[PDB]
Amino acid sequence: SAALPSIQLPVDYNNLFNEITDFLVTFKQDKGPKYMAMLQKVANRELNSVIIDLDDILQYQNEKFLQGTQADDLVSAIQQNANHFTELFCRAIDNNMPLPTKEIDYKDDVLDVILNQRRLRNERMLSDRTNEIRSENLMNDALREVVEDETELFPPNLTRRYFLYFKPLSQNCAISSKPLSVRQIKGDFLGQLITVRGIITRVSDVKPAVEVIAYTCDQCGYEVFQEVNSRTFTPLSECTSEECSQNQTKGQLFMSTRASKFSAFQECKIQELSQQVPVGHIPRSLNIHVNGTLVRSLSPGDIVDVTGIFLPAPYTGFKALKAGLLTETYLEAQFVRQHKKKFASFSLTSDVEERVMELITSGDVYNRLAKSIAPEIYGNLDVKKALLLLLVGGVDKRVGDGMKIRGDINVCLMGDPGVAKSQLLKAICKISPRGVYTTGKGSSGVGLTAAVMKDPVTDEMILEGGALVLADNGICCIDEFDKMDESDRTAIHEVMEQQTISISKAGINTTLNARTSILAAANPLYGRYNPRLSPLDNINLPAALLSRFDILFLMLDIPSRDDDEKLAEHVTYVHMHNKQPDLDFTPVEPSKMREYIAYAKTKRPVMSEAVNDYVVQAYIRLRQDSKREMDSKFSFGQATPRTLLGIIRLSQALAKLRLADMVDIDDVEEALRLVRVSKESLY
Amino acid sequence: LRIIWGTNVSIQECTTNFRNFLMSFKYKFRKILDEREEFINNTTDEELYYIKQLNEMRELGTSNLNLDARNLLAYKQTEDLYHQLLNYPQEVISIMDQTIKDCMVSLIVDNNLDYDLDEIETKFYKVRPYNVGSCKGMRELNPNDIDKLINLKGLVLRSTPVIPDMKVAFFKCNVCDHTMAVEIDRGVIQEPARCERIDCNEPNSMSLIHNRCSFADKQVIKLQETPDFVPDGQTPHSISLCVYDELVDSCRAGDRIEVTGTFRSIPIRANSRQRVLKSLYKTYVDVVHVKKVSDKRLDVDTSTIEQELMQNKVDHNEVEEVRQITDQDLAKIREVAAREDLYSLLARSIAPSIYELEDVKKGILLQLFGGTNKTFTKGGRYRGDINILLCGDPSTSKSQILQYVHKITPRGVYTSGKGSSAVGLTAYITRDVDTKQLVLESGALVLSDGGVCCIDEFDKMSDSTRSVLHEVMEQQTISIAKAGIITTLNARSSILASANPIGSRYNPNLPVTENIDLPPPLLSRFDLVYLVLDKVDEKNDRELAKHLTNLYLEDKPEHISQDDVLPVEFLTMYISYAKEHIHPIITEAAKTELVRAYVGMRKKRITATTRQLESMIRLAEAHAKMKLKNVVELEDVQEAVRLIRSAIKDYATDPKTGKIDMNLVQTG
Amino acid sequence: GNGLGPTRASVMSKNMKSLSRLMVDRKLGV
Amino acid sequence: SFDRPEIYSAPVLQGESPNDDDNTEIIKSFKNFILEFRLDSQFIYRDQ
Ligand SMILES: Nc1ncnc2c1ncn2[C@@H]1O[C@H](COP(=O)(O)OP(=O)(O)OP(O)(O)=S)[C@@H](O)[C@H]1O
Ligand SMILES: Nc1ncnc2c1ncn2[C@@H]1O[C@H](COP(=O)(O)OP(=O)(O)O)[C@@H](O)[C@H]1O
Ligand SMILES: [Mg+2]
Ligand SMILES: [Mg+2]
Ligand SMILES: [Zn+2]
Ligand SMILES: [Zn+2]
Repeated sequence: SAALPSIQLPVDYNNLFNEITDFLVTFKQDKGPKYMAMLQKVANRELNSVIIDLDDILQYQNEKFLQGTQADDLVSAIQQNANHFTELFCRAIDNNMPLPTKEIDYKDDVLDVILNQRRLRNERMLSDRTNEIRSENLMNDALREVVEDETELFPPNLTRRYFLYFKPLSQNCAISSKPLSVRQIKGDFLGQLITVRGIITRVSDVKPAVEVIAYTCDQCGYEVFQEVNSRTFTPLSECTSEECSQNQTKGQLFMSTRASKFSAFQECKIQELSQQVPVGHIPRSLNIHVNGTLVRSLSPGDIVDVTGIFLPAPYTGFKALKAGLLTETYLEAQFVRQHKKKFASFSLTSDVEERVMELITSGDVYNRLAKSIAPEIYGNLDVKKALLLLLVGGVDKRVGDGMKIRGDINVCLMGDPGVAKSQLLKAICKISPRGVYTTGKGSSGVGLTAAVMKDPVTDEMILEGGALVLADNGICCIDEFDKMDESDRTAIHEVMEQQTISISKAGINTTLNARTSILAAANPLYGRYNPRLSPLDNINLPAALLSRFDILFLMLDIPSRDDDEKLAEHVTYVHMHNKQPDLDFTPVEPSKMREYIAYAKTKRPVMSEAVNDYVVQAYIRLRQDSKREMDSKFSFGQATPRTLLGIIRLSQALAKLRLADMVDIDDVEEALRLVRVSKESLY
Repeated sequence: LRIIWGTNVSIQECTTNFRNFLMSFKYKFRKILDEREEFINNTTDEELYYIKQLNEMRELGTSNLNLDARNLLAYKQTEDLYHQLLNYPQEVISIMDQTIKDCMVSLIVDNNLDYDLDEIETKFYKVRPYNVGSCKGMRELNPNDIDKLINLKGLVLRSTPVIPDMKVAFFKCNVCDHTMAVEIDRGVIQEPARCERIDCNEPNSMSLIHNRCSFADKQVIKLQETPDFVPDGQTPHSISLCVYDELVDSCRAGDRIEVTGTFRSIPIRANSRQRVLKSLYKTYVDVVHVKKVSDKRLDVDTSTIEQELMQNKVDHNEVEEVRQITDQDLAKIREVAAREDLYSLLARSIAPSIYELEDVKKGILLQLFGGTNKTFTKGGRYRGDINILLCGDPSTSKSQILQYVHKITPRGVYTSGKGSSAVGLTAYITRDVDTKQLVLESGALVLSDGGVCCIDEFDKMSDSTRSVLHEVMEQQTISIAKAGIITTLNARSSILASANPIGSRYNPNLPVTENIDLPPPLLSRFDLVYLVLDKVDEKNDRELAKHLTNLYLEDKPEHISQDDVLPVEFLTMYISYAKEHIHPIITEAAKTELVRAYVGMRKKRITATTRQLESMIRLAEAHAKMKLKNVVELEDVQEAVRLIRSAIKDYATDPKTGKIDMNLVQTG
Repeated sequence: GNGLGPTRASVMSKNMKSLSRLMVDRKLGV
Repeated sequence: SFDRPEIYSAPVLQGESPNDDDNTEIIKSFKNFILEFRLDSQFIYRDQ
């Protein structure tokens, strides 16, 4: 009493639990209660994760206030101390857990049948205590209360199949959701539910982390469960059940992996964004502990708002540097919000649909989307059209022989200085959900490859991917393309043709998957275009690198009176007001462009005979025209079968932008037009 | 009643269902299941399948039954047994082993056969389910998938030596020399704390005799995942497989295998001093079946695994190294080999989706067939591996031809030239993370032994990296003398290299050697140097454009856009049969034609070394092996000479100067 | 019931005998 | 800064044959003697 003194805190957990139960049972504003609908789904085993919205709790409290009832601030209590309310809400859900309307069959998970077995076993042991005491003949309330004193049942955490998470309350619908930098998360925020805004830099493999290790004793037939809380644990050697503890001949008990409780465990590393780091500082990282069904929701390169419980961990640094009870910290992730939704996770829900129709019905989708790509960049409309086609990409074809065709458009922008090639690269990086901006001859030599290291979390050798690997199923914007090393150039060649990187080096023999669309920006030989010199002469690209690019723009800066007047009005308007000059044309928001492009990428248009015949004729005419000029000062490198597949890819991308399933003549017309005007700036 | 705790498995019901499945299954059930009812032939798909298998295993004395898991889906009564086996492999496989023993005993007794029942009863029969559901890769398995029957597919990189796993511990008394033999129980052996003899009860008298215990074989194999689905941004993964007591040494490095086994997790002790385990479990696979034969892949070269094949017979592992060729399949192979257009049929069957390149696909086919391997009784070795270089104008499908020969070959590694190193292509020293030791791992040229190594961008790889390929392309070996490794390693791998000339275009002004830009010592090692040129011909464009645009008419193309092409399933089996069973022998007329032609070629410009005669012979042998001929006539030598001449385009090359006459090119 | 029975082997494997200890009634599971 | 991990058990299966000398068998037999002993049709020890 004198030691371990008691303190008077304003938190009463009994009525807080009562409020939690009332909210779970009665809240229905989002036909019946939302949360019992969710628990009914969980009981029937269609759902294994319970997400408790703090907006729902806040709305429930507001409604209780409006009707006059005084309700405790459950939202603030959860935000201040979130670890206890996961525990509380789990107990409350267990109390109000509906019976399953679907019977256990052979297609259910082994965990589900194990939980059903132990639930039935504990109810049977309750009934067996009851029958035995009734036979002993010594009110049913007292009989029951004796039974739960003399039963060793499976605790509710062992008969539990769902995972509980706390979704932060929205800023518009409002502490736990305002984004914090890694620096702004001090020790005052420890123990609270907080949201950190950052970029993920390293994700470990999903490993089974034991939470309650189970053992079976062959002597008494008991199952002894030992909870695990730390990095390491000491296994039990002798049984600790009632029978063996009371007896003198103890039983030696063996592990039961199938009966143990495991958690899907990941240890991600979030990092400060460049806009969050102070002046002259290096960004610092934070450890995120992802558990349960939330795993595989974070990947390196993701810019995310991660909401979780900021919790302390035992010290792991040097012992001589420990001054007091120093503790490491991590973020027990509860919710993940992706700034750039991936194209693979696209679903045609109602709101996604309404937005897409409001984009289509406005008309001129192709030109609106192209002109909306970097709208302060002015007068590069064919450039923006080609970039939009690169974002959409063609249709990947796997022939039955096992052959694969790339399906992705590589675009090279060779141009004069000050033409916005680098500004167009960052625009594409911003638009793309998986976009990697690199500069040649910087530090990307290992970037255009993967490096083998050791995972600190899990004792394995894993090769972490670089620029060409992190931008997988995305876009790699390579600036200063003409200034890379030979190894990097060969890697780019392999990526642009086979979409793989074959590495055979000391310690590694692998074929990395790099399904990357390459957007290169280059400067012409001598840094400025010499129209006196041949185009191929001024292009410092091997006929084989040039061949790989589906489109090669020649962005030349020729002086003029009207064109320069119009660029200067645009740039000066952008400098006054942080927006583009045109009032008739409104740019598409980059989030709504990503949603349209995600929708468009789900279509796989095919080519009919009537369109592919023209495609063949155009290819023949292109080949003849290329043959007629091999060195006529306008030679772009003669046409190749790669130009046919680039024409095909551009036509398929244009068909996808129309949300069509037929590759029409208009799309092939526009593809040929884009290829032709890729090179008219020379004239 | 009486199901097993923690499982849905009931011993009686599962045994009855599996016995009914074994006694009453016909392959027409699976043919109906796979929606292939029009392939159903009454002769072999209407016999009890597993009754015949049990009879064959009884006659042959084997102990392992290879159960196709998908077969359980065909039978109605075992639709649940499939899920039980996948979910609970341990209990279900034990019940299946018992049921196999009962089934064979019933087959012997009920049919009143002569076979002795003593050696059947004392034999341990095992079941090897392989074709379980193939999905989820390896990294997408959650902790709920622990102790489940999973199916991985990948490449074998390394294998530890045979580890002894103690099954019976033999103790001995330090006083009275009395011995008990304790049995292992879930990895724990109960050491006696007292001599069980009533005469002496000394407490710590008993000592473990390590060399008199009973041990079993355990082996850990390092595998690289090659999943069907690869999520964006991830890199290739490596896992550890555990093979036990008959599957040890059944997988060699460089093997592409599909392995079915139990997904297990073990706690790893943090330190060797104290007994404290790590809360983060380590995952691995207990191998129960290994499949080394793919129906869309050539069989492994039996000339390289003869010792391994006969060691497999002593080991009674019953691992199918080479696919089975039935009598009907052999008759079909002979009928196809009797065709008049066999050469052009096999050539156009190679990569059907690549446009017409008849000589490139005819050289590729001959390389796949290979020459004749001649071992000297007095000491020596000639290997029929054919090395082919594809130098040519950019965009000619050279890389698609390397990607097909990589996919179709049994073993081989696809390299990119600049991404390869001299150490990388040979054996190197790495560090294991499990044992924390230094181990040897094979290179690309060693993992490709017995197959084809595909090297793209052969020009971009440096001079010193190219030095290691000399010994491989000539002696088919790598004689390595480095710190920790001094030995000769077999590297009997054909080399399929691809390259473009300097300037990335074949300039007709420069001679052939200037364009290829390879040292005479390496350009001689190539048995076939192809100059693939992109000429502008209107009909060539017309037809290459129809070919490419026909692949886009349907979302997943079924390519039959030829007169007739053999399926890869038939093509690989034909090539494997010809390689295994046909060994052409040079005849005297072939010898005279060979000498004639070599002297004719032996008369700047590309040189003709003595190695060209050796490319002739083996090429001729390859042709003689293609037609299933056991002898080489002068027609095969003439075909080899014609292929050699047409590959380098001698018909358009001036003898005095190595210019290619662009008007003389025969693209067609 | 019918009057006949399948011909079962006499030798029981150690694993099959070990599985006999873990049996529970079908009221649990299926 | 974490709490104390708990250890708990639950009966699932019949273990090894109850042996007569086991403290838990002795306790069970004493409990049965207390609850079931009758003297002149009276549970003397239960009532006491
Ligand atoms: N003859 C052909 N048959 C089929 N597809 C072809 C043919 N020629 C070109 N293609 C296609 O056009 C592309 C060029 O083929 P590649 O395999 O890239 O040629 P390559 O010879 O490897 O090119 P380099 O020399 O490495 S630049 C591929 O995507 C093919 O699908
Ligand atoms: N057409 C244009 N519209 C708007 N700004 C432009 C345009 N061309 C160049 N600029 C300006 O030029 C500056 C430098 O362009 P940058 O992309 O860095 O050049 P480059 O791509 O040639 O390396 C940028 O700040 C950009 O705003
Ligand atoms: Mg720039
Ligand atoms: Mg290539
Ligand atoms: Zn016990
Ligand atoms: Zn003794």
